[PDB]
Amino acid sequence: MRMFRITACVPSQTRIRTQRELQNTYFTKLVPYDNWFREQQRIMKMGGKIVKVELATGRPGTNAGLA
Amino acid sequence: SIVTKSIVNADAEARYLSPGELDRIKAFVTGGAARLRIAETLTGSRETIVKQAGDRLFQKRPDIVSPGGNAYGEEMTATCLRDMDYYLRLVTYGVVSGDVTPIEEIGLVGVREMYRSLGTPIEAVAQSVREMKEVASGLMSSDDAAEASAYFDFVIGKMS
Amino acid sequence: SIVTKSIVNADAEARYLSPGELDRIKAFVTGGAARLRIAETLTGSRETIVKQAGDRLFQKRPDIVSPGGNAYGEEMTATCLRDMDYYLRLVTYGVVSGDVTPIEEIGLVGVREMYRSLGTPIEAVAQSVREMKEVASGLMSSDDAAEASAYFDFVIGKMS
Amino acid sequence: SIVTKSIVNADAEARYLSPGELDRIKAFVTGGAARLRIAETLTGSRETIVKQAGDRLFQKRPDIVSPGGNAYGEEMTATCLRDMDYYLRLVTYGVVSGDVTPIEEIGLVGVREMYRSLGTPIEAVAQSVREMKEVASGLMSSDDAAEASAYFDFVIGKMS
Amino acid sequence: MQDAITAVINSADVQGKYLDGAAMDKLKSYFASGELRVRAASVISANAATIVKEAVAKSLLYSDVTRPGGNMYTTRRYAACIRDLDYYLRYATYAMLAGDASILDERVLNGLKETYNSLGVPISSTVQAIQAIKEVTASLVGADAGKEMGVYLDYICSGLS
Amino acid sequence: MQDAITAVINSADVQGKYLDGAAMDKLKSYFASGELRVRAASVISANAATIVKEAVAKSLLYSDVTRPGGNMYTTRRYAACIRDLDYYLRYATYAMLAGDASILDERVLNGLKETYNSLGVPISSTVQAIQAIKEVTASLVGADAGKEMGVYLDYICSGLS
Amino acid sequence: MQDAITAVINSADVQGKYLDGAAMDKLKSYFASGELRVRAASVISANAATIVKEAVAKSLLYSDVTRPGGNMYTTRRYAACIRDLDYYLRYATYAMLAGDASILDERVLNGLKETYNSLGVPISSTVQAIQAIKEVTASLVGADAGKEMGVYLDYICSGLS
Amino acid sequence: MQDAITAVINSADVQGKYLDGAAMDKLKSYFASGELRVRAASVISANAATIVKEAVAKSLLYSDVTRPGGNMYTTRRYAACIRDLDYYLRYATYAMLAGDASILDERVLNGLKETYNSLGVPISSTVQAIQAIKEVTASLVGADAGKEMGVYLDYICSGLS
Amino acid sequence: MQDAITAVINSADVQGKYLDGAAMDKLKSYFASGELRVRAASVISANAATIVKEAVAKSLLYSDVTRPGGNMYTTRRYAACIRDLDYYLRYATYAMLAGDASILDERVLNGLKETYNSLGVPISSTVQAIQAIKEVTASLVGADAGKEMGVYLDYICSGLS
Amino acid sequence: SAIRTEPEIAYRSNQGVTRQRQQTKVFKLVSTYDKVAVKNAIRAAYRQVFERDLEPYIINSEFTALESKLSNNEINVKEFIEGLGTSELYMKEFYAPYPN
Amino acid sequence: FGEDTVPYRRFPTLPAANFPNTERLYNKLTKQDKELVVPSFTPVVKVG
Ligand SMILES: *[C@@H](C)[C@H]1/C(=C/c2[nH]c(/C=C3N=C(/C=C4\NC(=O)C(CC)=C4C)C(C)=C\3CCC(=O)O)c(CCC(=O)O)c2C)NC(=O)[C@@H]1C
Ligand SMILES: *[C@@H](C)[C@H]1/C(=C/c2[nH]c(/C=C3N=C(/C=C4\NC(=O)C(CC)=C4C)C(C)=C\3CCC(=O)O)c(CCC(=O)O)c2C)NC(=O)[C@@H]1C
Ligand SMILES: *[C@H](C)[C@H]1/C(=C/c2[nH]c(/C=C3N=C(/C=C4\NC(=O)C(CC)=C4C)C(C)=C\3CCC(=O)O)c(CCC(=O)O)c2C)NC(=O)[C@@H]1C
Ligand SMILES: *[C@H](C)[C@H]1/C(=C/c2[nH]c(/C=C3N=C(/C=C4\NC(=O)C(CC)=C4C)C(C)=C\3CCC(=O)O)c(CCC(=O)O)c2C)NC(=O)[C@@H]1C
Ligand SMILES: *[C@H](C)[C@H]1/C(=C/c2[nH]c(/C=C3N=C(/C=C4\NC(=O)C(CC)=C4C)C(C)=C\3CCC(=O)O)c(CCC(=O)O)c2C)NC(=O)[C@@H]1C
Ligand SMILES: *[C@H](C)[C@H]1/C(=C/c2[nH]c(/C=C3N=C(/C=C4\NC(=O)C(CC)=C4C)C(C)=C\3CCC(=O)O)c(CCC(=O)O)c2C)NC(=O)[C@@H]1C
Ligand SMILES: *[C@H](C)[C@H]1/C(=C/c2[nH]c(/C=C3N=C(/C=C4\NC(=O)C(CC)=C4C)C(C)=C\3CCC(=O)O)c(CCC(=O)O)c2C)NC(=O)[C@@H]1C
Ligand SMILES: *[C@H](C)[C@H]1/C(=C/c2[nH]c(/C=C3N=C(/C=C4\NC(=O)C(CC)=C4C)C(C)=C\3CCC(=O)O)c(CCC(=O)O)c2C)NC(=O)[C@@H]1C
Ligand SMILES: *[C@H](C)[C@H]1/C(=C/c2[nH]c(/C=C3N=C(/C=C4\NC(=O)C(CC)=C4C)C(C)=C\3CCC(=O)O)c(CCC(=O)O)c2C)NC(=O)[C@@H]1C
Ligand SMILES: *[C@H](C)[C@H]1/C(=C/c2[nH]c(/C=C3N=C(/C=C4\NC(=O)C(CC)=C4C)C(C)=C\3CCC(=O)O)c(CCC(=O)O)c2C)NC(=O)[C@@H]1C
Repeated sequence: MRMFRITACVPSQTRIRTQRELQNTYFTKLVPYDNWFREQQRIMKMGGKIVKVELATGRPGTNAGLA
Repeated sequence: SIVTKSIVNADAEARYLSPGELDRIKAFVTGGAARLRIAETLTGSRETIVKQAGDRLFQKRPDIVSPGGNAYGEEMTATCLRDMDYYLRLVTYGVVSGDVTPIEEIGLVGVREMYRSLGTPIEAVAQSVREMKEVASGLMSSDDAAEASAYFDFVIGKMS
Repeated sequence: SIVTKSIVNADAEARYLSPGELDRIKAFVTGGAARLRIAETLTGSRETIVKQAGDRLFQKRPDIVSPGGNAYGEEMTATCLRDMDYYLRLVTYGVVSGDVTPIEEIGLVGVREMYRSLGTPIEAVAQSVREMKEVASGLMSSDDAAEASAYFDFVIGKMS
Repeated sequence: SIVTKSIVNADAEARYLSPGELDRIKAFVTGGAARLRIAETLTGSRETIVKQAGDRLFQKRPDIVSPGGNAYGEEMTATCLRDMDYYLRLVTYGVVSGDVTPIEEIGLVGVREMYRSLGTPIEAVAQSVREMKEVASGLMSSDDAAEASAYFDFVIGKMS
Repeated sequence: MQDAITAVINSADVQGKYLDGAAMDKLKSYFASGELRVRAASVISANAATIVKEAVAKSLLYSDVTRPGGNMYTTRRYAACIRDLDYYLRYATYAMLAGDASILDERVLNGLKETYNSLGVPISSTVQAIQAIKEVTASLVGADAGKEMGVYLDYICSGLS
Repeated sequence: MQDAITAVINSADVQGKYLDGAAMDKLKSYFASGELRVRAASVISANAATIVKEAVAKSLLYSDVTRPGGNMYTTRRYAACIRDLDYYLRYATYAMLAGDASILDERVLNGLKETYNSLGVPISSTVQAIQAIKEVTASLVGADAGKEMGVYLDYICSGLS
Repeated sequence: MQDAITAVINSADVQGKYLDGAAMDKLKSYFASGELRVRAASVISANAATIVKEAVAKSLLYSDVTRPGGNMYTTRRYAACIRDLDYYLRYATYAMLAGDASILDERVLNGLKETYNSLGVPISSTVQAIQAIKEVTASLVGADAGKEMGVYLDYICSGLS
Repeated sequence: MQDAITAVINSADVQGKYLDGAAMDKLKSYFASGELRVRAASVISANAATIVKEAVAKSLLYSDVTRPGGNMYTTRRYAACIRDLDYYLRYATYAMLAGDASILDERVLNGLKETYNSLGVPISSTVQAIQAIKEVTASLVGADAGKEMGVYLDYICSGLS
Repeated sequence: MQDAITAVINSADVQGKYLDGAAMDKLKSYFASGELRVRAASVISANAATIVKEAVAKSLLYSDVTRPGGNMYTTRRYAACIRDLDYYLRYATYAMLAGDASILDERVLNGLKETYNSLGVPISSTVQAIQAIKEVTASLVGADAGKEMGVYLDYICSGLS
Repeated sequence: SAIRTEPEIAYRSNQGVTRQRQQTKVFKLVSTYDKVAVKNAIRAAYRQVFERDLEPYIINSEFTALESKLSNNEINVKEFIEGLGTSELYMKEFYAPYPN
Repeated sequence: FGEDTVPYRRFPTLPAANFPNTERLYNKLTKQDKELVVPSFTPVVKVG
């Protein structure tokens, strides 16, 4: 379905959480294409740095058959 | 191990392994001699225990060894003996460790999927483990029998 | 019903039926005559179909009726046959409706729970359904054989 | 209590309690005798504990009972002793339960907000609990002193 | 929910029997309906926005309903009314292509009267909207297809009232 | 939710009084019963599936409920009933281990009758199934532990009736 | 995660053989060390915050790290350092109690280096703080337990490096 | 929510007319009151905590609610009352600054009755605390600002009743 | 309604069995308590007007309810409070004599909540008045016999909550 | 004050917000190495999303691919929750039989 | 809930009526009834 895999480092800017937090502070996930824009907007607004992103699944510029 | 389970729980709660768990670890480490001794007992008598367990299981469920059943062939029966040997060794591992984490990480997670892919009657396997537990309880002495029976019927319930 | 199936699939996206769904509804409504015909052809042979299928399965897997077995008793043999009859009614329902939705909603969902609770072998019941399908294909017309074997195949694969 | 915590964890996981949790419950039941002894000691020495605790606290922080302080008048001093009695009762509850859960659920959630609304020095309340711990440790056995001092330190840290 | 086909299937199954002659003739009647229903659904999917547009233009449009005080005032409430009409039209098409009102009364009548009352909605104005929907659908689908569509929309109106 | 210890503590707190002799006696009684409850819970955890299986077989098979028309018909409904019985067994074991029925009251009984009436399931058949589970559990655990489990199971039945 | 016990069990299980004399020797050696391990863990739990206090005081306080322009500047970053040192102390205690430094690998070092590089945390200053924590813990818990904690702390600092 | 100005706007727009002389007079009256409203709001924001503290002292402290078993027992619940009184005062200030008590029955009274009934909150005790806050704020801010604040707080009390 | 005897009889009749030893024991317990119940009932009947007098004096007099505009203003309304408190006392005496608080549910709490909510009667003020009644009656009939009266008045208060 | 009879004691023991607010567990997938913890979190996610354990409502688990991806750590628990939401079973259970 | 916590039942204090609505939602077992706990919020002021 032309998913995206992203590595993003999201710091904590308001709260000092006392339990382990690498799993959500520095993570690489697989994001669907439709939700990629919303996810990236959310990450930037939360203040994380998008270290890397790549179209792991799908083919670039597919004029048809992208699902 | 009991220490590993306590560490996991304390980490989940962001704790320092409170005295209610530290005393338990202390008691386990002090009493480990009995657990070790039960370990050598089961290791020494593994062959016989597996043999009577298989005998009782076949008596209760002869169909599994029947040609229609999975255990027929004199090699499927050997494979049942082998799986009982694995389960006995796992129970020994759990007894020496102090908790069921090695038990579930070796032979309980996905056991249903394994026995479905092999066609095996997992409930029959649970009955076989019950027979193994009864044989071991008869072979050992009371409190040791209950200590092993904790892991045994844990495996029984998980298999069921 | 394929009608309700495509209706639900379209409502998931909150839109009317697509050309593909409407075309398949066209085909189903047109072929409903042959579908109902296969309905009678399978509903008329219910006694012989189940008798032959169960009889063949009994020597396919003798463990079902072997001592200590799942259906060793006469009563449990009859109960296994009655399950065969239920599943044949469900396949008749599905073939008439043109969709596996009646199968799913009646006799497939949670069936693994059913047969683990009752200890019955899912692989054996799948083989029984396969015997039903073979006898039905033998005793019905060629095209009707494929049409009914599609839903027999679905139930066999899904349950198994 | 450990019983309620284990039940909550098991229900959240939708499973029966593990052998490790059952052994923990067994150890908790075994230590229940000593915990009951400590709780009975504190309950018997109740009025003493509050009296010397309040006296030592006022000696260390005379301003709170001085004019203009939160606890100047005799009624205000009685209200301090009432709060101290509340926290001693909570500590006895926690000692009985084997965990700080009753203390936290009764008089440690929003304690900072409540004392800020009342204009009470939270550090002064912490010193009061410290004085209570000193009195109890003085009039209690050494090991039971540490057992109760665990809960006292929990309350003190919650105050701070 | 259910349609005619699933209705006959589960009516047989509850008694645990195969398909008797009554079920066979019911299925034959539904199959005979068949292509007529599918054609009506296709034409409705063609002019989906149309029927709602001219239904509004006929009944609600240019009135106190769309005037101040009326519930149609403001573009937000206007578009909400249009969205409601689109819901009603899609459910009508689904119920038509299925043959039963189970889809509607499971996805429409459940709490709809009370929610519209909480919003102070005009039940009469809504009913008139579904009516205009009915005539606009009939004028594009024919006589019998339009009649069955109107029957389903009338069931919707009765549930709404 | 609250075990016996927490119930005693909360009652004493609500009276605003320390743990007197009666509360200490109750806590000592619970401590004495703790080993029994632990062993019974371990046994029931070992034989949970078998208990429900045997109770269903001896109470709720080859009857109208299992037959079409009964609410246990079809794999879906039969699995729902089996899961209901498993829930009853597990929560009764929880109540036995905690020495109090508050967990059943807030996690089981609340809305149980309402949902059963909504879905039309046989409350009487459920009660009989709970009975059969009671005898199976009593046989597996023993006499006194059996009675301790049975009191909570009968409480579940009384609430559900 | 694996302790000495789990390491021995895994070494046996990879060969798929029951425990033997060497396994018993390893298990009894760990049991002998368990007393010291538990005592050191209990003392560190009792005074963990203090240990971080002296470590930060003697390692980073009154330096460029805490001064403006340093990554320990601002209360948020200071609290982040305090919490990170708490992390390191707690996980070092976990590793000491277990007897194996695998919890540090799969729960601390897993992405810690990359996270520090991305956020700008100074690895050298972190290592110095780790050494200070090791020194304080050794002086506080004695010689044998001091070395036991220090080996895991050096493991963490090397993994950071 | 609606204020004194949008209230006039909606009052005109329901009939759809423009803003006539009466509307301008109402807007000018609100603008005249705006100075007092802003001053009272600023003072109330400055002395919010002290106002609720004094009202609690003169209306709730040293009573059955605060005594053990009482609803004000269990310091979490005391903080909950402090927060609830803060909410009431802040939303009363919102209503006074707006000139219309629509926010009070939208963002405040919505579900409050059932909330307190479910939680067993003493409704009359909360009402009395609200009049205590009203008296304290009236004394703090004066006669006219106190007039408006008391009007809105008593509207909240009537909603609770 | 119901009492202790009727409760035992209904408990036996629901399962249709005769009276076993437990039922006779419960009846004997009630008969033993009967002398105390009759004593308390006669005393409360003799001093009914007084009890409400001091309850009103120490719970409601000289307060917002009695002040002009208060719900207890307007002497007809004061007499209504006197009559309502007398009703509560009489029906609490009924419940005490019967041993079962079902007469309160089916003859006092039936619609009383809705009555007070529609009438603007302060529920918490009424509860405080009933508590004062409980204290006065407890002091009048002793601690033991007053315990039952307190239990039933508390039942009334909880139902009115 | 007063005697605090048993009805009042039982009522006041459960007075404010129900104790379920604190008597619960939160499943944070701290590390994917613990396969047992991952499985427990997945089962809890199923329970939260569907209100029930999905044994009597599925022919077979269709979320096996999502479980494998989560255990491999290529998606987070939020992605798992989104996948569970965008499931045929969810629309069957809570979307199909109810209005919008 | 973040990127790692499974969602759990919440007990929000605000906004208004959200606590009672969630309470009514969560105090009923699955499929208990078909009614709507919160069909919509009747606005106090109606625009136009
Ligand atoms: C001296 C020891 C310190 C001190 C205490 C102090 N407290 C109050 C008043 C109250 N204390 C409480 C506390 C609690 N209520 C609970 O339910 C709980 C446990 C669950 C606690 C801890 C409350 C509610 C009050 C006020 C209401 C009431 O008393 O019933 C006072 C008097 C305050 C006043 O001005 O009225 C005092 C003096 N104050 C100090 O300065 C010392 C540090
Ligand atoms: C001297 C003139 C006589 C007298 C009067 C007296 N009255 C009270 C107490 C109260 N009087 C009322 C009366 C009313 N409340 C109303 O709403 C109306 C409508 C106008 C009336 C007439 C009330 C309600 C009370 C009690 C409550 C309150 O005062 O707020 C007293 C005091 C009695 C006591 O015990 O407090 C007295 C002295 N008493 C006499 O003996 C004179 C004949
Ligand atoms: C302090 C002596 C040094 C220092 C530290 C520092 N760290 C952060 C932020 C984070 N630190 C971590 C690390 C962990 N989280 C964990 O859960 C664990 C394993 C269990 C570790 C090792 C993380 C994840 C963060 C970011 C997320 C968070 O804080 O929750 C900061 C703040 C950086 C910022 O501004 O965001 C600081 C200052 N910095 C120094 O200069 C010291 C050498
Ligand atoms: C015997 C009473 C029951 C039974 C067992 C049975 N198992 C197999 C084959 C295999 N078993 C495994 C795996 C395991 N067995 C274990 O005990 C464990 C320890 C954790 C594991 C992982 C595997 C992988 C196989 C097949 C390959 C292999 O043996 O290495 C058989 C043979 C099946 C066949 O057709 O080959 C049998 C008979 N089956 C029953 O019906 C009894 C109830
Ligand atoms: C026969 C091909 C296989 C087999 C069957 C078998 N089944 C049972 C018992 C039951 N089977 C069911 C299943 C259903 N009942 C229904 O109404 C439907 C829904 C349409 C289904 C799927 C049930 C409910 C039972 C028990 C109760 C009842 O009979 O109504 C048995 C006997 C179990 C017993 O212990 O009594 C058997 C033998 N067994 C095989 O080995 C074949 C592969
Ligand atoms: C004129 C600048 C442009 C234009 C206008 C146009 N509008 C309509 C019809 C309607 N317009 C509205 C709009 C509103 N009603 C409201 O209450 C609100 C907010 C107060 C709005 C925005 C409505 C409701 C209608 C329908 C009739 C009615 O009001 O009752 C038409 C005619 C449409 C028709 O088919 O009759 C036209 C032409 N068209 C343009 O091209 C201009 C750019
Ligand atoms: C328009 C045809 C008529 C009308 C109605 C009207 N509706 C709303 C608002 C809503 N309508 C619904 C109804 C549904 N939603 C569904 O999902 C379903 C089934 C698919 C139905 C029937 C809902 C839920 C709302 C509120 C939420 C939303 O906006 O989507 C309004 C606006 C009310 C408001 O207070 O703003 C109106 C006016 N009014 C007429 O005059 C027409 C006859
Ligand atoms: C079995 C002994 C009887 C039986 C059971 C049955 N129940 C349902 C459906 C539901 N049962 C419940 C009850 C609970 N769910 C819980 O999580 C708990 C908390 C402790 C309880 C008490 C609920 C909520 C449902 C509906 C949701 C669900 O998916 O299960 C069914 C199926 C009903 C249906 O229409 O699907 C059945 C069959 N039925 C009998 O005939 C037995 C007597
Ligand atoms: C305090 C003087 C009185 C009292 C109150 C009390 N309330 C709660 C809990 C809640 N209060 C609310 C109310 C609101 N939330 C809102 O957003 C609004 C808008 C202003 C209101 C009115 C809610 C929702 C709750 C529950 C949720 C939560 O508490 O977070 C408590 C504590 C309940 C508990 O168990 O913690 C208390 C004590 N009780 C009294 O006895 C006083 C008369
Ligand atoms: C079997 C032929 C060989 C084998 C398999 C094996 N795989 C894993 C673990 C994983 N496999 C996958 C792959 C997928 N997950 C998916 O969802 C899909 C797409 C639909 C694929 C292809 C993943 C992601 C994992 C890790 C997470 C998980 O558990 O799924 C293991 C276990 C590894 C471990 O240590 O846990 C094994 C054993 N092993 C062999 O020896 C065969 C040659």
